[PDB]
Amino acid sequence: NVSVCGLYTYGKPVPGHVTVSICRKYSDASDCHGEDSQAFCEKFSGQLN
Amino acid sequence: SHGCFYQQVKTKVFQLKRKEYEMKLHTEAQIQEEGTVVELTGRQSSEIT
Ligand SMILES: *[C@@H]1O[C@H](CO)[C@@H](O)[C@H](O)[C@H]1NC(C)=O
Repeated sequence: NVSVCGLYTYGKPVPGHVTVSICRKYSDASDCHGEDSQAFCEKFSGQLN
Repeated sequence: SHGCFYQQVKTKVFQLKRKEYEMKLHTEAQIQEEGTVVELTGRQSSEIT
């Protein structure tokens, strides 16, 4: 389970088109001209209520 | 009919590093008007030198 919100004063939320992502780095082997351990991840999308 | 199914696949999803050598390619041509599922694990000889 994972969740993301957005407030500022007196907890008044704001509506927006969120674009969250969740990735991992297997072994921080320092790029080798092919991303710094940018290993597979499912990104997501949606609107805030 | 009078042909096949053709396809191009992006190899960057595989990230061919950290010990990667062989890879199998299974199939499943399910013939219509026949409950016949004849597979064929062809070209399990595709390589990365
Ligand atoms: C994760 O969501 C499910 C939804 O049914 C819930 O039962 C479960 O308790 C949630 N996890 C926590 C730590 O509350």
